[PDB]
Amino acid sequence: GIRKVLLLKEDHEGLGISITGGKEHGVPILISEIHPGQPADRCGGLHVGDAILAVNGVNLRDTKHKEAVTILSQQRGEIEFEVVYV
Amino acid sequence: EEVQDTRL
Repeated sequence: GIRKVLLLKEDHEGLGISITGGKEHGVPILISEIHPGQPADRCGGLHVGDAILAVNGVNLRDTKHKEAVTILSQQRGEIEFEVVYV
Repeated sequence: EEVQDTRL
């Protein structure tokens, strides 16, 4: 149930999506907050409700959600989202 | 914020 959404934000800065999950919350990094016209309408493929497990090359590290943050933070201006259906 | 969850 993988779904790749390529979100490349430049200049403007910031993304426009929110996540939470990991071994800390005993959950997967799931999208929980999506601002209108934000990465949901900017990548024409983002949207809360989907389960997240991979970015910029399937990287959702097993610790806490920040394992994704570390992944998305240091990666590149392109956020590749691979999502699974809960 | 401090734990590990996040907002992009």
